[PDB]
Amino acid sequence: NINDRIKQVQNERNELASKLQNLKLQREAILANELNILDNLKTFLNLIKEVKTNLNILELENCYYSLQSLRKKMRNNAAYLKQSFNFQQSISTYVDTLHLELVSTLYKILTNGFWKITENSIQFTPTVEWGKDKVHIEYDTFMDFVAQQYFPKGSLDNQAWFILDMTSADSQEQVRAKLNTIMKEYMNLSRIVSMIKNSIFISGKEISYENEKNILVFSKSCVSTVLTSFEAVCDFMLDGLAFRDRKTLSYELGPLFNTEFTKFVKNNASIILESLDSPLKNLVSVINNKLTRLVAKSEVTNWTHSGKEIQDLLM
Repeated sequence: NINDRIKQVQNERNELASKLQNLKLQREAILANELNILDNLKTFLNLIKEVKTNLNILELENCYYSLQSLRKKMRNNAAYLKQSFNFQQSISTYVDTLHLELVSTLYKILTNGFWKITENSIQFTPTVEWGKDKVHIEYDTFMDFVAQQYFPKGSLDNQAWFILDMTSADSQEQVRAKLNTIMKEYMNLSRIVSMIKNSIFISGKEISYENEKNILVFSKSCVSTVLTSFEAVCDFMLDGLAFRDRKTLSYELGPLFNTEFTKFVKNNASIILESLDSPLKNLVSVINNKLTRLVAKSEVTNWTHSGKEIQDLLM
């Protein structure tokens, strides 16, 4: 319908141009002014089309910047502000839906594309071919601009233009609710955090990592098994996650890992230390060093893992 609105203004402008030339005096100077307003209005309307097109072709980053510029013009654009209450009402309603469709689209791409989370499994895929046209999207690039545009410094910015510039209160809430769920599930990985917490170091809860498909699998299932399951989580974080997400999960789970791994080993030292050399003891050693590498790779500073305490225990 933007195309139709562009067409109506073009026809008004053309009929006015003809009316003016038909005249050819202070009645001429106002029609020429009126014409320039319609010309500027045309340009304004083309920006709304730009937003829609960028959403359509999945230039999602550009769409945001297109919208940002539009909302500034809705504030200050002389041609726009010369339009009627009825006109602006219809514009606002439509632009509100564009805010909503944009963020709804990001949620879909995240929920139905990059991540596949079920009752018993977490799969991550770092690229997607999205929609009817199978547009290639890379996760790193995608989430870089998403975090930048919508969640700078990691939280929902409720006083930022993207929410604040929304016209109607109900649409604004819809945009806010969607962005909140995105922040929770995809900036903070809340479902992933809970799943890992609820299964690690629990007897009879098994965890495996399928590295080729990139799936962390939780299933119904001894000391080695608890360890191989915790190691699957470590492998998933080291080798399976994007940089951003390894950092976030290491920040959130690190202190739990340090305390829960150390106590498990201490409490099961006798079996672990039964032989001089064993696969069991080897596995404990490998996990201990994987925790060291996880702290380093994730670049967090809220926990450390020298490996020292456990390296000493195995001696």
